[PDB]
Amino acid sequence: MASMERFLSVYDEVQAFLLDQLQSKYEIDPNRARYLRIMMDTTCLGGKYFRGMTVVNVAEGFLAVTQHDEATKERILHDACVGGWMIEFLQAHYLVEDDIMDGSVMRRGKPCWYRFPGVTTQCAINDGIILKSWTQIMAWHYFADRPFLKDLLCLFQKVDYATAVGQMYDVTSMCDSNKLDPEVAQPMTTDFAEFTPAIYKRIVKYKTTFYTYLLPLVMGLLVSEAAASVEMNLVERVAHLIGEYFQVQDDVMDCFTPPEQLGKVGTDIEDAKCSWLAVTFLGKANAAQVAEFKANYGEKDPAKVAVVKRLYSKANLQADFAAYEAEVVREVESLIEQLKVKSPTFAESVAVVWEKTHKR
Amino acid sequence: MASMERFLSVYDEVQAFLLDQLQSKYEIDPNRARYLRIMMDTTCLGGKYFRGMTVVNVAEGFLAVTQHDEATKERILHDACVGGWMIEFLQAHYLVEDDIMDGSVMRRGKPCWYRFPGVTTQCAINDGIILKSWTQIMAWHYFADRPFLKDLLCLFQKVDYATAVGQMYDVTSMCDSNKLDPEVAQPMTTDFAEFTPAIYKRIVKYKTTFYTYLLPLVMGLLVSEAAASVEMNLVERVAHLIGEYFQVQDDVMDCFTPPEQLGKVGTDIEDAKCSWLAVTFLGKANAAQVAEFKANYGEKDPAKVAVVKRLYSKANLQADFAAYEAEVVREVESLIEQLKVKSPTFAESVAVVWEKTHKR
Ligand SMILES: CCn1cc(C(=O)NCc2ccc(F)cc2)cn1
Ligand SMILES: CCn1cc(C(=O)NCc2ccc(F)cc2)cn1
Ligand SMILES: [Zn+2]
Ligand SMILES: [Zn+2]
Ligand SMILES: [Zn+2]
Ligand SMILES: [Zn+2]
Repeated sequence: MASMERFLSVYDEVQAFLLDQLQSKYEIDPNRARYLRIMMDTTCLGGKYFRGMTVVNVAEGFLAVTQHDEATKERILHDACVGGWMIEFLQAHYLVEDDIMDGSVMRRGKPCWYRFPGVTTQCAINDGIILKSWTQIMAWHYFADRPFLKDLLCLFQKVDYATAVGQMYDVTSMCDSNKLDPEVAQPMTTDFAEFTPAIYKRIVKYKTTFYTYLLPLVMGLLVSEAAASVEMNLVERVAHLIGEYFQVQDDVMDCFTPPEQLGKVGTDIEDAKCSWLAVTFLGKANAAQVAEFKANYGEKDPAKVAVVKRLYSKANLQADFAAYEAEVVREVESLIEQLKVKSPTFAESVAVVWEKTHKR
Repeated sequence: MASMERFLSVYDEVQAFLLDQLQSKYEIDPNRARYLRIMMDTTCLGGKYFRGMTVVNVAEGFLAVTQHDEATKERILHDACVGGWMIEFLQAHYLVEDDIMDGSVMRRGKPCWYRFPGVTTQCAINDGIILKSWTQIMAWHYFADRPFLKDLLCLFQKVDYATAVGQMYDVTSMCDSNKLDPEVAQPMTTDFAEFTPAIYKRIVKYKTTFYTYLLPLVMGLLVSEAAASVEMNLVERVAHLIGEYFQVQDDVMDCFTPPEQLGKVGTDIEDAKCSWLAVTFLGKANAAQVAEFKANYGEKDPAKVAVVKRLYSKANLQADFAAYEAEVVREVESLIEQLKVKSPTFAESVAVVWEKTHKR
């Protein structure tokens, strides 16, 4: 059976399970069950399922080299699908809540969930809570007797936490750290001293890389009972590297990809985000360019945003991007080679993850 | 050592642990660690700690009748405190998010967290996420080798989920169920058909009782390795009963307790909440009273709210409250007696929980 059709069938099975359990154990009525079904579909479906399919892909790689009964192969693949859906649902939780937090308008060419007329922020915040709770309901139901349950829950938990910490790093990235204070409304930075590569790296490493690359890889390993076939420090290093490159690409697209292709109108400039573009621009600009950057960044005024975009163009950031890209290719290939020592199979799965990221 | 001082010392220990772990493993800087410390204090401290002290109280009861080494007694009490703080932190998560969801202004005579000038909704939503993540970080750190870890995590998980489901029941309680639809903005009910005792019961049972009474009781049992000393169906029944009475009292106070004593200006009437008052009023009103209720309920206009309050006064709901109260005393005393068969000690802890609720 092809991997994606297996993955999507398991969504239907997991959906039915969660809703059936709401009716039998949580006293839900048909109308609220229908709302939750619609919310699940709208928030969990319609992306590429890269995260969840990674779990499946890693597991398939091991199946090709490991002896098992057919019923075991099916059980491992089912497990990988369930684990993949845990990660998709975790992502859906963070996208719902992040869209609310950020006042976002669109996501994948449709309105953000909270903006649906029959939702509202009041419900949406809670809907995003439920999305994450479902991850745990899935785990406890499908993996109850599994030897990996402990390690899976502990990992999931650490990744979730890392993500929320990353969210904090991101939403506070345009404030001066020394002025953070719950009692005092936060001014935007005037000096931009904290727009550095290392500070940027910390934002991206926590906010995206742990749940986008680390978790799918290591979950694939746990449902395969294969974690002792890898050097876990390598898996972390390669995850964080590829995840960083992914976020840089996202940052560049926010500014330069036409909205109809982006699925939204990008506002990182108006939001004064610590983006790869802003940090790389500041690492090469002259005094007058920095000054003009500071006069225009982090302002809704479209004239000011057009000025920032122009500054980035004239600064030939495309060439810094190619140079970053080249270095990432070196490092990711080096880590892939190192992973071949203990597992050629796992190494190949990381190669596939890298190709899918590097091309898109 | 007195229970409350033990409980509060453990807050300091758990705080230090979480922040120290942010620095050593999550790359946090001192300023963000200070924000998170302030957020933790502001959202977790300053209530009565009834929930968390219940875990401690149940555990102390068992210690008085069970043979242990002194180091075991200390370890059990430490565990009960940690488990109590998990529940306080879970509550803090739900109060942060609920205040945002509801546009609340105050909580315990201070501004809601999101309203602090240096917070904002953008941060606060995520801060509430972090509050719940800390529950799991505590559990995995302090209970890693404990035999109860599995059952504690699974229980916690089910309670959290029940709570979020309850939140949904509550925020949708003034809509007609058959019209729930994410695509269509939701009108307030005109008939109030769904303001019934059974529907009310479902709201309160999920939104409050599982995390306020069930979880503290059963966590006290799990850290005591005492769950097989009770009939778990009785513990559930008594939890849900006492929790329902707690919520009724809360509902009555929302309307009739002066704000300075309430710690907030109550808005259940303007918010069209399915309260105990609205449901009991509708179960005794005549046709003209129902009509006047419908013309005035769920409207910000202070004249209309004063009309609703007057309708409740004239309707002598205080007498229905006394009659409800009497029935709850019968039933809770009956359940307490039933709990005495397998555990007099646990029965006495439930009695204490009941007294603390019944008086306040
Ligand atoms: C051009 C060659 N090169 C650039 C770097 C670099 O570290 N850029 C800064 C940066 C920090 C964090 C990120 F996530 C992405 C990028 C390394 N080699
Ligand atoms: C007056 C004697 N009495 C009232 C009831 C009753 O069920 N009231 C409705 C109600 C439903 C749910 C709740 F949580 C609280 C209250 C039972 N005996
Ligand atoms: Zn965001
Ligand atoms: Zn972006
Ligand atoms: Zn609420
Ligand atoms: Zn209330």
